[PDB]
Amino acid sequence: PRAKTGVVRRRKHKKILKLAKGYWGLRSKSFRKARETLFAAGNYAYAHRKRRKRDFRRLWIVRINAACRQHGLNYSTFIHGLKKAGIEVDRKNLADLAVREPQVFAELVERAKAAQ
Amino acid sequence: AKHPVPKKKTSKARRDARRSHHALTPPTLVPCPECKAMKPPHTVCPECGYYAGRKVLEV
Amino acid sequence: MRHLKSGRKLNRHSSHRLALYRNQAKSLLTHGRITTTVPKAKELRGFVDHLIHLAKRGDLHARRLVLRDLQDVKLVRKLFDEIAPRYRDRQGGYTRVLKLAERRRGDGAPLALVELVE
Amino acid sequence: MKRTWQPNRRKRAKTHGFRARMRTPGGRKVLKRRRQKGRWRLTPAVRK
Amino acid sequence: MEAKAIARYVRISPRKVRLVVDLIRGKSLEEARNILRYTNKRGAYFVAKVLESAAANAVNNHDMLEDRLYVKAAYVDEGPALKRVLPRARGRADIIKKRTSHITVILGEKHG
RNA sequence: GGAUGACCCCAGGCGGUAGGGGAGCGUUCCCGAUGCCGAUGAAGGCCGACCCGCGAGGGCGGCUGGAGGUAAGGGAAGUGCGAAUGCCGGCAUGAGUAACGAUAAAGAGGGUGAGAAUCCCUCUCGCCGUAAGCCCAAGGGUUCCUACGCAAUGGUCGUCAG
RNA sequence: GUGGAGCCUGGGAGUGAGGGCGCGAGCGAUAACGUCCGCGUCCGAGCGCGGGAACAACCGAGACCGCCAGCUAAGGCCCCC
RNA sequence: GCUGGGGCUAGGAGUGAAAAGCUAACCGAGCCCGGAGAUAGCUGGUUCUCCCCGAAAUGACUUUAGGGUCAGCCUCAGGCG
RNA sequence: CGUGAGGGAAAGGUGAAAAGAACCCCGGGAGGGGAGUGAAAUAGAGCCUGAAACCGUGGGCUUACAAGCAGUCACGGCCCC
RNA sequence: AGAUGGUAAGGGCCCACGGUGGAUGCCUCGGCACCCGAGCCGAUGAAGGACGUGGCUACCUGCGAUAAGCCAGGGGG
Ligand SMILES: [Mg+2]
Ligand SMILES: [Mg+2]
Ligand SMILES: [Mg+2]
Ligand SMILES: [Mg+2]
Ligand SMILES: [Mg+2]
Ligand SMILES: [Mg+2]
Ligand SMILES: [Mg+2]
Ligand SMILES: [Mg+2]
Ligand SMILES: [Mg+2]
Ligand SMILES: [Mg+2]
Ligand SMILES: [Mg+2]
Ligand SMILES: [Mg+2]
Ligand SMILES: [Mg+2]
Ligand SMILES: [Mg+2]
Ligand SMILES: [Mg+2]
Ligand SMILES: [Mg+2]
Ligand SMILES: [Mg+2]
Ligand SMILES: [Mg+2]
Ligand SMILES: [Mg+2]
Ligand SMILES: [Mg+2]
Ligand SMILES: [Mg+2]
Ligand SMILES: [Mg+2]
Ligand SMILES: [Mg+2]
Ligand SMILES: [Mg+2]
Ligand SMILES: [Mg+2]
Ligand SMILES: [Mg+2]
Ligand SMILES: [Mg+2]
Ligand SMILES: [Mg+2]
Ligand SMILES: [Mg+2]
Ligand SMILES: [Mg+2]
Ligand SMILES: [Mg+2]
Ligand SMILES: [Mg+2]
Ligand SMILES: [Mg+2]
Ligand SMILES: [Mg+2]
Ligand SMILES: [Mg+2]
Ligand SMILES: [Mg+2]
Ligand SMILES: [Mg+2]
Ligand SMILES: [Mg+2]
Ligand SMILES: [Mg+2]
Ligand SMILES: [Mg+2]
Ligand SMILES: [Mg+2]
Ligand SMILES: [Mg+2]
Ligand SMILES: [Mg+2]
Ligand SMILES: [Mg+2]
Ligand SMILES: [Mg+2]
Ligand SMILES: [Mg+2]
Ligand SMILES: [Mg+2]
Ligand SMILES: [Mg+2]
Ligand SMILES: [Mg+2]
Ligand SMILES: [Mg+2]
Ligand SMILES: [Mg+2]
Ligand SMILES: [Mg+2]
Ligand SMILES: [Mg+2]
Ligand SMILES: [Mg+2]
Ligand SMILES: [Mg+2]
Ligand SMILES: [Mg+2]
Ligand SMILES: [Mg+2]
Ligand SMILES: [Mg+2]
Ligand SMILES: [Mg+2]
Ligand SMILES: [Mg+2]
Ligand SMILES: [Mg+2]
Ligand SMILES: [Mg+2]
Ligand SMILES: [Mg+2]
Ligand SMILES: [Mg+2]
Ligand SMILES: [Mg+2]
Ligand SMILES: [Mg+2]
Ligand SMILES: [Mg+2]
Ligand SMILES: [Mg+2]
Ligand SMILES: [Mg+2]
Ligand SMILES: [Mg+2]
Ligand SMILES: [Mg+2]
Ligand SMILES: [Mg+2]
Ligand SMILES: [Mg+2]
Ligand SMILES: [Mg+2]
Ligand SMILES: [Mg+2]
Ligand SMILES: [Mg+2]
Ligand SMILES: [Mg+2]
Ligand SMILES: [Mg+2]
Ligand SMILES: [Mg+2]
Ligand SMILES: [Mg+2]
Ligand SMILES: [Mg+2]
Ligand SMILES: [Mg+2]
Ligand SMILES: [Mg+2]
Ligand SMILES: [Mg+2]
Ligand SMILES: [Mg+2]
Ligand SMILES: [Mg+2]
Ligand SMILES: [Mg+2]
Ligand SMILES: [Mg+2]
Ligand SMILES: [Mg+2]
Ligand SMILES: [Mg+2]
Ligand SMILES: [Mg+2]
Ligand SMILES: [Mg+2]
Ligand SMILES: [Mg+2]
Ligand SMILES: [Mg+2]
Ligand SMILES: [Mg+2]
Ligand SMILES: [Mg+2]
Ligand SMILES: [Mg+2]
Ligand SMILES: [Mg+2]
Ligand SMILES: [Mg+2]
Ligand SMILES: [Mg+2]
Ligand SMILES: [Mg+2]
Ligand SMILES: [Mg+2]
Ligand SMILES: [Mg+2]
Ligand SMILES: [Mg+2]
Ligand SMILES: [Mg+2]
Ligand SMILES: [Mg+2]
Ligand SMILES: [Mg+2]
Ligand SMILES: [Mg+2]
Ligand SMILES: [Mg+2]
Ligand SMILES: [Mg+2]
Ligand SMILES: [Mg+2]
Ligand SMILES: [Mg+2]
Ligand SMILES: [Mg+2]
Ligand SMILES: [Mg+2]
Ligand SMILES: [Mg+2]
Ligand SMILES: [Mg+2]
Ligand SMILES: [Mg+2]
Ligand SMILES: [Mg+2]
Ligand SMILES: [Mg+2]
Ligand SMILES: [Mg+2]
Ligand SMILES: [Mg+2]
Ligand SMILES: [Mg+2]
Ligand SMILES: [Mg+2]
Ligand SMILES: [Mg+2]
Ligand SMILES: [Mg+2]
Ligand SMILES: [Mg+2]
Ligand SMILES: [Mg+2]
Ligand SMILES: [Mg+2]
Ligand SMILES: [Mg+2]
Ligand SMILES: [Mg+2]
Ligand SMILES: [Mg+2]
Ligand SMILES: [Mg+2]
Ligand SMILES: [Mg+2]
Ligand SMILES: [Mg+2]
Ligand SMILES: [Mg+2]
Ligand SMILES: [Mg+2]
Ligand SMILES: [Mg+2]
Ligand SMILES: [Mg+2]
Ligand SMILES: [Mg+2]
Ligand SMILES: [Mg+2]
Ligand SMILES: [Mg+2]
Ligand SMILES: [Mg+2]
Ligand SMILES: [Mg+2]
Ligand SMILES: [Mg+2]
Ligand SMILES: [Mg+2]
Ligand SMILES: [Mg+2]
Ligand SMILES: [Mg+2]
Ligand SMILES: [Mg+2]
Ligand SMILES: [Mg+2]
Ligand SMILES: [Mg+2]
Ligand SMILES: [Mg+2]
Ligand SMILES: [Mg+2]
Ligand SMILES: [Mg+2]
Ligand SMILES: [Mg+2]
Ligand SMILES: [Mg+2]
Ligand SMILES: [Mg+2]
Ligand SMILES: [Mg+2]
Ligand SMILES: [Mg+2]
Ligand SMILES: [Mg+2]
Ligand SMILES: [Mg+2]
Ligand SMILES: [Mg+2]
Ligand SMILES: [Mg+2]
Ligand SMILES: [Mg+2]
Ligand SMILES: [Mg+2]
Ligand SMILES: [Mg+2]
Ligand SMILES: [Mg+2]
Ligand SMILES: [Mg+2]
Ligand SMILES: [Mg+2]
Ligand SMILES: [Mg+2]
Ligand SMILES: [Mg+2]
Ligand SMILES: [Mg+2]
Ligand SMILES: [Mg+2]
Ligand SMILES: [Mg+2]
Ligand SMILES: [Mg+2]
Ligand SMILES: [Mg+2]
Ligand SMILES: [Mg+2]
Ligand SMILES: [Mg+2]
Ligand SMILES: [Mg+2]
Ligand SMILES: [Mg+2]
Ligand SMILES: [Mg+2]
Ligand SMILES: [Mg+2]
Ligand SMILES: [Mg+2]
Ligand SMILES: [Mg+2]
Ligand SMILES: [Mg+2]
Ligand SMILES: [Mg+2]
Ligand SMILES: [Mg+2]
Ligand SMILES: [Mg+2]
Ligand SMILES: [Mg+2]
Ligand SMILES: [Mg+2]
Ligand SMILES: [Mg+2]
Ligand SMILES: [Mg+2]
Ligand SMILES: [Mg+2]
Ligand SMILES: [Mg+2]
Ligand SMILES: [Mg+2]
Ligand SMILES: [Mg+2]
Ligand SMILES: [Mg+2]
Ligand SMILES: [Mg+2]
Ligand SMILES: [Mg+2]
Ligand SMILES: [Mg+2]
Ligand SMILES: [Mg+2]
Ligand SMILES: [Mg+2]
Ligand SMILES: [Mg+2]
Ligand SMILES: [Mg+2]
Ligand SMILES: [Mg+2]
Ligand SMILES: [Mg+2]
Ligand SMILES: [Mg+2]
Ligand SMILES: [Mg+2]
Ligand SMILES: [Mg+2]
Ligand SMILES: [Mg+2]
Ligand SMILES: [Mg+2]
Ligand SMILES: [Mg+2]
Ligand SMILES: [Mg+2]
Ligand SMILES: [Mg+2]
Ligand SMILES: [Mg+2]
Ligand SMILES: [Mg+2]
Ligand SMILES: [Mg+2]
Ligand SMILES: [Mg+2]
Ligand SMILES: [Mg+2]
Ligand SMILES: [Mg+2]
Ligand SMILES: [Mg+2]
Ligand SMILES: [Mg+2]
Ligand SMILES: [Mg+2]
Ligand SMILES: [Mg+2]
Ligand SMILES: [Mg+2]
Ligand SMILES: [Mg+2]
Ligand SMILES: [Mg+2]
Ligand SMILES: [Mg+2]
Ligand SMILES: [Zn+2]
Repeated sequence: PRAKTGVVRRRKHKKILKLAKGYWGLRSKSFRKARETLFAAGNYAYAHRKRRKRDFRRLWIVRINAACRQHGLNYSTFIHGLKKAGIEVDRKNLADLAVREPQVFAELVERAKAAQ
Repeated sequence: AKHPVPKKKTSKARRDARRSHHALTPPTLVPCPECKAMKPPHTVCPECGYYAGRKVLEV
Repeated sequence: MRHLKSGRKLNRHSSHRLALYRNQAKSLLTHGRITTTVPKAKELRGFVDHLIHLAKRGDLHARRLVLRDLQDVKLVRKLFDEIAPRYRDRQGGYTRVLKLAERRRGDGAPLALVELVE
Repeated sequence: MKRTWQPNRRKRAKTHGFRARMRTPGGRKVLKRRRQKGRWRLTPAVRK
Repeated sequence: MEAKAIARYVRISPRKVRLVVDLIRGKSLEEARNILRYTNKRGAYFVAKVLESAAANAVNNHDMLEDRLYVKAAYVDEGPALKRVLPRARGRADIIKKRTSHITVILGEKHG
């Protein structure tokens, strides 16, 4: 029996191109160029899936810092105080507190200052 | 010469950008005051044959 | 450059260009009205006007002058005897040019009529 | 310039012609070969 | 109600006719007519016919009034190309593509 | 642990080129098939943000299509392509660009016709004239002459034409 | 010392152009991103991640997948950051 | 001297006032078909997926040095413990 | 294609049935629009299915102080569900 | 003094719908392989052709100036 390509390859190319929707020029229109693009994309996702955790933590730290200097201390000092006080609310919530619940954040600054 | 050549295929975007100046300008026309038909100005009206008020031409 | 130069070249060398105006003159003077391209038309005016002015003179000299371009005694007789008198009082402007409204199909050339005046 | 095909009817027939092919063991093999292939012409067309 | 005409296999190259078509898209049947008449292009001849026939269709088949017709849509499509040989120097042969247009004019009625 | 592959718990390993090994997906075909799915719609095609699978894939749904397809479990191979200045074809880019093939040359009037710079006629102009005229022989093979045509051929047009 | 240790018999290989760096020599000129050996390392194959402005082999560290959680390494904490 | 027509000489052969010129638009050995799928230690190319391990670029010999044979290093199975 | 020996292609499919579209309309014609046939006509002869590159028309979002292997991660605006 | 919007000559992504093109599936008047059967023709002019041959006939097929065919036997309806 002879097993010609037949239907199979077209189906694989369709798979790829559908993933390449939205891409520029031949990157969304040509299987070859699409595939190349998609490799790049895949590694970027992985790498950026990682840096997202970095990208946010850096943001929180910048925000907490700003709210700290409003009460007359810096981020480094603040965090040491919390450590000394045994407060373990993370920087995700610390920032949300720093914006939405400034009184509560103020109290945390008190505790921090006392723990030094 | 040494036979210059396109280095890369021009993209659909770039060839069409080049043609952003390629549209035809419509013919400028005015009514012929005799027969009200539309014709280019400063030409003898090809419908009634009048120009400058008089019959000039057998149409 | 072309600073203050008078005379179209009409994409012809010296002798062809000369021949061109002459043949036009023969045809204008013959049929009273011809159709050409606008540029030849505008350029034909003065060439013919001059010839009509000489006809307005009438002398043997001016006849022999016109013959240099027109070359046809009968055509010139028509020029001197029938044409020139119509212009006895007219001071130049023995010709007019009016542009037609449609171009040639095969090459898109804009057309004009050139006629002798009333 | 003078090119390579310089048509001559006598030259043609005398060189590739049917009788020329038959005179020689090789040419008869030519005819054999072209017939087995089913060629419509065993021999170059010519007019006289 | 709409009326369409199509000229298939017109022996002109699409990129060229389209230029002419672009002039009349969205125009009133009356303006389109005038435009085409004094457009200095080969394409104008072909377009005019498709436009004229579509106008005919509307009046004659679709109960639409001539004095209200306007070019609702118009477009040129590539038809099959006629491939021809163009002999070049040094024994090389090129291939000219004498191209083809499918010209479509679609008329609607400007009401009121 | 339970009874031996059911599943659960605890622990540890799990970057990877040449390469070794394991487990799977899908394609053509055969048994399964005198069967079963099928016009209340086969295969193929086009969508899907839904479901299953680590994945290759498998479903299901809608549109198309209009006559085929074949399960569980096995069998056999022309069995998976992105590259070979690969092969065949199709279509792009360069681009409305270079060019339209001797710089002997053209102009107007009048016909014809749906349509004319290009076909016919007239007049004017130019070129060849030991030729770019005439007559033979090779070679070509109906190209000759009329009528009727303009899709293609004609480097544009075409009413004309080898 | 229970380790993707080790030994024995077989099946399948691939490799037989390495390279940078550190240390010990020869060659060179106490030259070379030089050459040639020795021990080690890394790249090769970790052009995956952090630092070094950027940079295969320098420093930090061996990436099974996910997290808008925490602690560190080298390196940093005036603004870009 | 040039030129038409009719002829003859060819592939390791012709022909050459000699240039290895020419022998049907590439002649230090024509073209076609066959031997033929020559041979090519060279260059290129080698197509689904997941999981585990994971090298070498050294030694010896080699008309050998960009190829090999054996050894070293990788992998799998069984055995030992 | 080659003087020749010799080389040597491409090119299948309307429909069950021609019922292969009378007649009218625009047009020189080609082509199309109605009418008609058919279960079906984007099965209409340039005919089963009709993918892809490629070309175009319409709509949504977007772009004329901006730096790029064209992606990816985040947030926001707009359109749709 | 400050700040923020509607521009699109044209371009980009997405959706729809077409054009071009002829992949895919289905189909087969064709081929392929094995097996079996069968196996020479020609001067009584072969093989293979050329030119002809129809009321109207380009090509193919058939046939040979008795020319898509003439005579006779058999089949068939
Ligand atoms: Mg296959
Ligand atoms: Mg294949
Ligand atoms: Mg896509
Ligand atoms: Mg996008
Ligand atoms: Mg792109
Ligand atoms: Mg990837
Ligand atoms: Mg991650
Ligand atoms: Mg996180
Ligand atoms: Mg982290
Ligand atoms: Mg701490
Ligand atoms: Mg903390
Ligand atoms: Mg608030
Ligand atoms: Mg030069
Ligand atoms: Mg280009
Ligand atoms: Mg490209
Ligand atoms: Mg490009
Ligand atoms: Mg460009
Ligand atoms: Mg575009
Ligand atoms: Mg451009
Ligand atoms: Mg007036
Ligand atoms: Mg000058
Ligand atoms: Mg002046
Ligand atoms: Mg001037
Ligand atoms: Mg002036
Ligand atoms: Mg002058
Ligand atoms: Mg001027
Ligand atoms: Mg010039
Ligand atoms: Mg010039
Ligand atoms: Mg010029
Ligand atoms: Mg000239
Ligand atoms: Mg002169
Ligand atoms: Mg007259
Ligand atoms: Mg003067
Ligand atoms: Mg003079
Ligand atoms: Mg004169
Ligand atoms: Mg004018
Ligand atoms: Mg004008
Ligand atoms: Mg023309
Ligand atoms: Mg000579
Ligand atoms: Mg030739
Ligand atoms: Mg000769
Ligand atoms: Mg002869
Ligand atoms: Mg001879
Ligand atoms: Mg002979
Ligand atoms: Mg014999
Ligand atoms: Mg012979
Ligand atoms: Mg034959
Ligand atoms: Mg022969
Ligand atoms: Mg013969
Ligand atoms: Mg145009
Ligand atoms: Mg456009
Ligand atoms: Mg015009
Ligand atoms: Mg115009
Ligand atoms: Mg009408
Ligand atoms: Mg040329
Ligand atoms: Mg040539
Ligand atoms: Mg090309
Ligand atoms: Mg072309
Ligand atoms: Mg075309
Ligand atoms: Mg685990
Ligand atoms: Mg492991
Ligand atoms: Mg691994
Ligand atoms: Mg294994
Ligand atoms: Mg498959
Ligand atoms: Mg299947
Ligand atoms: Mg049933
Ligand atoms: Mg259905
Ligand atoms: Mg249906
Ligand atoms: Mg199938
Ligand atoms: Mg999926
Ligand atoms: Mg699927
Ligand atoms: Mg489905
Ligand atoms: Mg389906
Ligand atoms: Mg059936
Ligand atoms: Mg199936
Ligand atoms: Mg079985
Ligand atoms: Mg199976
Ligand atoms: Mg096999
Ligand atoms: Mg194969
Ligand atoms: Mg590959
Ligand atoms: Mg390829
Ligand atoms: Mg190339
Ligand atoms: Mg190749
Ligand atoms: Mg190609
Ligand atoms: Mg092109
Ligand atoms: Mg231009
Ligand atoms: Mg250019
Ligand atoms: Mg230019
Ligand atoms: Mg030019
Ligand atoms: Mg020419
Ligand atoms: Mg040329
Ligand atoms: Mg010329
Ligand atoms: Mg010229
Ligand atoms: Mg001269
Ligand atoms: Mg000229
Ligand atoms: Mg006329
Ligand atoms: Mg008339
Ligand atoms: Mg003409
Ligand atoms: Mg014409
Ligand atoms: Mg004329
Ligand atoms: Mg001409
Ligand atoms: Mg001419
Ligand atoms: Mg005259
Ligand atoms: Mg001379
Ligand atoms: Mg003489
Ligand atoms: Mg002479
Ligand atoms: Mg003669
Ligand atoms: Mg003769
Ligand atoms: Mg000939
Ligand atoms: Mg003929
Ligand atoms: Mg007669
Ligand atoms: Mg024609
Ligand atoms: Mg024509
Ligand atoms: Mg025509
Ligand atoms: Mg015809
Ligand atoms: Mg033409
Ligand atoms: Mg030509
Ligand atoms: Mg006619
Ligand atoms: Mg005629
Ligand atoms: Mg003739
Ligand atoms: Mg131990
Ligand atoms: Mg190990
Ligand atoms: Mg080990
Ligand atoms: Mg061992
Ligand atoms: Mg072993
Ligand atoms: Mg093996
Ligand atoms: Mg090796
Ligand atoms: Mg070696
Ligand atoms: Mg080396
Ligand atoms: Mg070495
Ligand atoms: Mg070494
Ligand atoms: Mg070495
Ligand atoms: Mg090493
Ligand atoms: Mg050192
Ligand atoms: Mg040290
Ligand atoms: Mg020293
Ligand atoms: Mg070194
Ligand atoms: Mg050194
Ligand atoms: Mg050294
Ligand atoms: Mg070295
Ligand atoms: Mg070492
Ligand atoms: Mg080392
Ligand atoms: Mg390597
Ligand atoms: Mg490594
Ligand atoms: Mg390592
Ligand atoms: Mg690294
Ligand atoms: Mg790099
Ligand atoms: Mg990096
Ligand atoms: Mg790094
Ligand atoms: Mg770095
Ligand atoms: Mg480096
Ligand atoms: Mg690990
Ligand atoms: Mg780990
Ligand atoms: Mg910390
Ligand atoms: Mg530190
Ligand atoms: Mg410091
Ligand atoms: Mg900072
Ligand atoms: Mg820094
Ligand atoms: Mg002689
Ligand atoms: Mg002779
Ligand atoms: Mg001779
Ligand atoms: Mg001879
Ligand atoms: Mg030889
Ligand atoms: Mg030989
Ligand atoms: Mg010899
Ligand atoms: Mg000699
Ligand atoms: Mg030859
Ligand atoms: Mg030669
Ligand atoms: Mg040789
Ligand atoms: Mg030769
Ligand atoms: Mg042979
Ligand atoms: Mg052999
Ligand atoms: Mg061979
Ligand atoms: Mg070979
Ligand atoms: Mg050998
Ligand atoms: Mg490992
Ligand atoms: Mg070595
Ligand atoms: Mg070694
Ligand atoms: Mg060597
Ligand atoms: Mg070797
Ligand atoms: Mg070996
Ligand atoms: Mg070994
Ligand atoms: Mg070992
Ligand atoms: Mg073992
Ligand atoms: Mg063990
Ligand atoms: Mg030939
Ligand atoms: Mg020939
Ligand atoms: Mg021939
Ligand atoms: Mg077909
Ligand atoms: Mg059927
Ligand atoms: Mg049928
Ligand atoms: Mg009509
Ligand atoms: Mg009519
Ligand atoms: Mg006609
Ligand atoms: Mg019709
Ligand atoms: Mg119709
Ligand atoms: Mg019906
Ligand atoms: Mg019905
Ligand atoms: Mg039904
Ligand atoms: Mg219907
Ligand atoms: Mg229809
Ligand atoms: Mg359909
Ligand atoms: Mg259908
Ligand atoms: Mg069917
Ligand atoms: Mg179709
Ligand atoms: Mg189609
Ligand atoms: Mg399509
Ligand atoms: Mg659009
Ligand atoms: Mg600025
Ligand atoms: Mg802006
Ligand atoms: Mg930008
Ligand atoms: Mg830029
Ligand atoms: Mg960049
Ligand atoms: Mg970005
Ligand atoms: Mg952020
Ligand atoms: Mg302001
Ligand atoms: Mg905007
Ligand atoms: Mg825009
Ligand atoms: Mg626009
Ligand atoms: Mg479509
Ligand atoms: Mg088609
Ligand atoms: Mg099948
Ligand atoms: Mg069969
Ligand atoms: Mg005998
Ligand atoms: Mg016979
Ligand atoms: Mg026959
Ligand atoms: Mg009987
Ligand atoms: Zn008027």
